[PDB]
Amino acid sequence: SLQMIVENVKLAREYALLGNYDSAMVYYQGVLDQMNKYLYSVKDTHLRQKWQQVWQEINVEAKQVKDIMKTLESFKL
Amino acid sequence: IEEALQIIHS
Amino acid sequence: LVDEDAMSQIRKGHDTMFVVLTSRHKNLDTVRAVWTTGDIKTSVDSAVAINDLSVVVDLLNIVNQKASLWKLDLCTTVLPQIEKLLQSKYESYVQTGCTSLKLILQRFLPLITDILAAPPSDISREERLHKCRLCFKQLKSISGLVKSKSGLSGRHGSAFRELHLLMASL
Repeated sequence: SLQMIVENVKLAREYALLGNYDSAMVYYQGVLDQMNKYLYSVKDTHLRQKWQQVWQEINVEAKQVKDIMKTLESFKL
Repeated sequence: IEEALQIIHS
Repeated sequence: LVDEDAMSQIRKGHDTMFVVLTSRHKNLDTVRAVWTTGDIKTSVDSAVAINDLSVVVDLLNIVNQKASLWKLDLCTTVLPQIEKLLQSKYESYVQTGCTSLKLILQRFLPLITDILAAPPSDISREERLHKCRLCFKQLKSISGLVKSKSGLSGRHGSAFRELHLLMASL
């Protein structure tokens, strides 16, 4: 469901904006997996390239969340 | 974060 | 839903997310560069100077996990931030603010009360006394906000009911 993919991107981003990085990463990794699975059901080469571009942009955001979590984890108590 | 949230919401 | 439309909807917010997240990452790295458990106030101060409440929230979610690291001087820095958080429209900000305020109250309210009650008697001690007076002023102001929200849960419990009870002496 493309609508489901759009919804999960939105939730990943809201959770990241709110500082709930654990949940953000669930939705980011879930929707990256959803998109990748969908991507390869697409037969038109350029449409697949366009979805791969989107996947790469989401991956950039998710990698930023991962970096933020690594920094926060580095605050030892 | 409000502005960003409204951007994402739209 | 058509592929082009779905891609368009997703991509609209990408630059926003990249800017916000890279800015938060940088700011948190700045806070981290002055981190030491020996004096967590230094990082809290840097967060307050950066003037981004989201960075304060992330830092409080960390230091709220070990109350032993908190010192009296840190209270007069954190209480103004708590005041902002308790008025946030984001539930999770309010909750971080509540967690910090409960920490302060349980760790420091008896000591603040004792110092302020003491018979009059030392620069360090006098600085501490003025810190205690400021904490009391800040706590008294926060208590009114807390009292205005303690009834929102009705018959049920809530973090604001707890705080109102913890603040009963004020």
